[PDB]
Amino acid sequence: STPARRRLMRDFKRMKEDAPPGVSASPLPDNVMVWNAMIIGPADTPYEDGTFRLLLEFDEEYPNKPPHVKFLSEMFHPNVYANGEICLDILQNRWTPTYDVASILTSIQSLFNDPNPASPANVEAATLFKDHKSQYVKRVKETVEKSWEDDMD
Repeated sequence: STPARRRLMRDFKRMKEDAPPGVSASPLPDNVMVWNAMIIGPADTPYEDGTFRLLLEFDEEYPNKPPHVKFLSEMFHPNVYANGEICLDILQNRWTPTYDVASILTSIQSLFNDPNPASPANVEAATLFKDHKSQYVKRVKETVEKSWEDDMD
């Protein structure tokens, strides 16, 4: 046990009891440095009800240094790259030691309700969102279903 690991244990208590709406996460029973998480596609978005899973990997510099966060589920969002990585200042240059798993998950959750990034990670998704919003939704619906098939395996 170390400062980082204990902090992570505290982040876990908060998720066990006061877990924010639509977000859930938990460390492996044997390794607190690796966590699995899931964000339910928010309300009135084409992402609605999708079970999007992520992988968070921490180190001993936490919470001074953020964890590596990436989506394991196939995604179609202007802020999410092809390898599942996310473009979000909170996770990069704007990170603060006050953040925790909960806040990380909520901040990412919020992106679903605002596909308006300045500089997109997924350019195809950004363009389609502006030009052919009908197709964007069709594509987003496709990933929502795909997230459901994953669980069935």
